[PDB]
Amino acid sequence: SIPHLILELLKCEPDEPQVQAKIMAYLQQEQANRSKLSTFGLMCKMADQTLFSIVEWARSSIFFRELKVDDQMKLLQNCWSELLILDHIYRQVVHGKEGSIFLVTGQQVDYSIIASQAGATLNNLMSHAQELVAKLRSLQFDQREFVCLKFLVLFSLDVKNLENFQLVEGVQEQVNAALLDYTMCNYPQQTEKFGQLLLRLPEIRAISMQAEEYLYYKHLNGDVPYNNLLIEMLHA
Amino acid sequence: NALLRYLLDKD
Amino acid sequence: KENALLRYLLDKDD
Ligand SMILES: CCCCCCCCC/C=C\CCCCC(=O)O[C@@H](COC(=O)CCCCCC/C=C/CCCCCCCCC)COP(=O)(O)OC[C@H](O)CO
Repeated sequence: SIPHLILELLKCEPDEPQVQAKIMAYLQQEQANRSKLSTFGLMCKMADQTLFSIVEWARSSIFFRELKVDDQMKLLQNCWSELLILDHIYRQVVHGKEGSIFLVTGQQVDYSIIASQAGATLNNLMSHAQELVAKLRSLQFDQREFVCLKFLVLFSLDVKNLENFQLVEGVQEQVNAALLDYTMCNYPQQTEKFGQLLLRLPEIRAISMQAEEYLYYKHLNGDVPYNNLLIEMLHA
Repeated sequence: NALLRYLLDKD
Repeated sequence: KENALLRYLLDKDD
């Protein structure tokens, strides 16, 4: 028994298979002008394509669609990195495995290919994410719970200078309440399900803070490709 | 943030 | 507001 709201939000989910083919397609199409970028430089490229994808998801999504562009910007500027992290995390739970990271383009990559050439900062970050991904496998995190977390993340009540604030709270309390019902109806013998889900939010917020600092560092160290979206987001 | 505005206003 | 791209070009840095 999936509540009313969750079904609505559940329909705003992009075509997962389609997005992989497209981002993969762009990475290739892009490749055509250097007789070149490193592994990192490529991951960056893949990440900000994931960003374009996310913005479209929010832009034509129930509720978000009704905010003035100024509000829309304030909310996304506040949770972009956490949306990307949640996205990557949900992908590892649904598709990931053991000692292998599932990229957005659709391919698995043994952890060692990543681990081999990783520094101190990136190591702490990849480890924190690992802990979180595992905590969620442990809770049997599903898609219904996933989209709820996304909206609770998007429609944050910590963003200031918001005009239509009254609508943010509406969905916040509304999605909150939907999730509260969903978990008690689909998982009665596990009354802690709700709480554990809500407590991942602070973790997703932290990992995303770290990921931005680490990415700013890489950009200051001249490791990031000329003006990608992510860096243009960090500038704010 | 011009780019973000662009992505939301675009097409 | 005034054709997206156009504005992005006027506003964007660099
Ligand atoms: C795992 C969680 C995300 C980690 C990176 C988070 C912040 C950065 C997000 C975008 C860039 C991702 C970079 C991933 C690593 C990478 O591309 O390059 C590494 C080498 O390649 C590999 O390890 C092999 C490839 C590694 C594949 C990683 C797969 C997951 C990447 C996408 C994650 C989802 C998007 C998150 C975006 C968050 C906002 C930036 C770099 O190691 P290094 O930077 O020198 O350590 C320096 C040290 O920390 C000096 O002390």
